[PDB]
Amino acid sequence: TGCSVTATRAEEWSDGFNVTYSVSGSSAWTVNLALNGSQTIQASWNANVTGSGSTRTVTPNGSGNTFGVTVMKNGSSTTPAATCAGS
Repeated sequence: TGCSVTATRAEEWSDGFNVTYSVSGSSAWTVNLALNGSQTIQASWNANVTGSGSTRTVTPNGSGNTFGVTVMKNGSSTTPAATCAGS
């Protein structure tokens, strides 16, 4: 009982990068995304993620263990942090 979410860099440009976190081990998992600096969430897919501060609750739609969102670099091309928990 322990989801294993992972992070990775998919697309990228002089404005933001499409991060692609891959979850494997369980379907009912939750990956709390945490942008860095003033970064923000421009878009997402493969999972219902939302929020309004420095983190967004991500969730699997049923078969999209791996999600992907546009990290608004906003002066930061570093990948965000993501953690998961069994619940």
